[PDB]
Amino acid sequence: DHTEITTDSLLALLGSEKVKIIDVRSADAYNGWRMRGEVRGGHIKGAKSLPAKWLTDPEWLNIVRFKQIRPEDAIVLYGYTPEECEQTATRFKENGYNNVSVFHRFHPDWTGNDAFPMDRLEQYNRLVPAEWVNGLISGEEIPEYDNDTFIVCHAHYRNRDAYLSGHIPGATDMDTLALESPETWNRRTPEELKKALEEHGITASTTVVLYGKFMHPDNADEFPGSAAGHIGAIRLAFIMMYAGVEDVRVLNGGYQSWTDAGFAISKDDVPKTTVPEFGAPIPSRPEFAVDIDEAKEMLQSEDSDLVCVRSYPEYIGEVSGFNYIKKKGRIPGAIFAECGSDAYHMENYRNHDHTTREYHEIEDIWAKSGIIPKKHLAFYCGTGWRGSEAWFNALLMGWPRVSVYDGGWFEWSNDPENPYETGVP
Ligand SMILES: */[SH]=c1/[nH]cc(C[C@@H](C(=O)O)[N+](C)(C)C)[nH]1
Ligand SMILES: [Br-]
Ligand SMILES: [Cl-]
Ligand SMILES: [Mg+2]
Repeated sequence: DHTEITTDSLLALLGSEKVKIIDVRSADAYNGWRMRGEVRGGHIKGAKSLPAKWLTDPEWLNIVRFKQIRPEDAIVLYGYTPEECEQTATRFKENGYNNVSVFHRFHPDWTGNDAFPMDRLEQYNRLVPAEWVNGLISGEEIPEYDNDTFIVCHAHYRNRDAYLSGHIPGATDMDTLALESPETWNRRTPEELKKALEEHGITASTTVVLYGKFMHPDNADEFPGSAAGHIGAIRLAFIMMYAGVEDVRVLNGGYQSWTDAGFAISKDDVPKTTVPEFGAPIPSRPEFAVDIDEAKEMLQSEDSDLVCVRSYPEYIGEVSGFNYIKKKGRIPGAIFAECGSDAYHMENYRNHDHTTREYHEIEDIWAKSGIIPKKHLAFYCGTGWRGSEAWFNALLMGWPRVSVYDGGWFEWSNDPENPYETGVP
């Protein structure tokens, strides 16, 4: 039936390839959130992330095999309690994984003893869990927060129904058109950004928690981006951090994470409180956004490289990805980092619950193509949405020189004098 591994045995196996240490806690605890008040947040060094809440996913066995977890591997599960990994161990044993052990002493033994190595997402407090947002709006004391004023922002693209059909209590909505211009789909000018943030009640010293709602985008609609709300949320996070909002948060997973926790929702139309001054020059961090001239300079630079976060059909020129762009092709010289199925999904950068994919798997995929934190990188896609999320992931890992090429394929292909390749490489 069972098998236990002690702290002594597990420590002498952290480098072994045939053992797979599996963290069954939440992805937010995996990244470094001290969800139980532990003195050290994060995961055991070398652990893979497989939250036990995914056991209800009928694709659980495919998620396991997409993580290269093979039946001949020595499975080592752990969590906050050994009872957390019991239903996952049985789930493995019935599917042919006969070598399955459970590590009992991750908390407080492994966490409360510095001799045991742990790892965490370097900027994890920017990727907040649902419990953190609940305590924030409830006035309760929470870690990783020490501010007076905050604003929860529900993001969407010309679809206020996404906000009115159910949102977080006290939350105000923000159309993506408040921060990006429809003529270029780039960030707005500083004066427009200053005026837009003030009429939403955002100052430079205001903590902004951003999130969106996944509403199953279909490529047959007029505005599929009106259903990819959480992508626009991270897209708005990049713009605010570019503008100068010093403390910007993102609810990991979006509206799905709020309802999964079981918290109350509101359907009210909360009015916007206005603030008279933003209080900081815009943009305060202009290095986060590059334009077309510097993007062309980064292609020929040995120190730089562009990252194409688009789908494979767009990359080979089969489709343009959008119903308002007609030219198909790819920018020559960029490194391909596939986002997923189409222009409104991020399968390769997300779990099924829309939380950010295990960042180690993101680093390993990026590393195989030469995408490393030593370079100055500018992520881009069609118009900057999918590139903003890829940039946010690299920002969360503490990469020192990452940016977004706002123009993307939209601005690039609009100039006939700009080159582009097509077809399979
Ligand atoms: S990178 C690309 N993927 C989605 C979006 C949003 C886009 C759309 O809805 O097509 N705009 C909101 C119009 C910019 N950008
Ligand atoms: Br989304
Ligand atoms: Cl491209
Ligand atoms: Mg743009």
